[PDB]
Amino acid sequence: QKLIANQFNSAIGKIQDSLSSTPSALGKLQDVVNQNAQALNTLVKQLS
Amino acid sequence: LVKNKCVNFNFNGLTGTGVLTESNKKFLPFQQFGRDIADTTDAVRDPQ
Repeated sequence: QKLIANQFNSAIGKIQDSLSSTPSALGKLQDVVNQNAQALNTLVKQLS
Repeated sequence: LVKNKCVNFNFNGLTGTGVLTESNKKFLPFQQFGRDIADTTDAVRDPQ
């Protein structure tokens, strides 16, 4: 039980470290935001 | 000119509508009007 609890806390801390240090792990949200903003930007670009 | 009210300005070639407000951005002494994205003429420099 204590070994499993230690592995649980170590894995949770490793997730905190992994997402805090390594970027572009949130690509699936950032590309949604970027693709929507690019579409709206070129929609306003079409008026020129 | 007027301040802080929706007014149909014909501005020596540039004709739009909107409120006119004292702006904090600083131009270059030859530059006449500004834009940020897709001809959105956000700022103008009144000639007289």
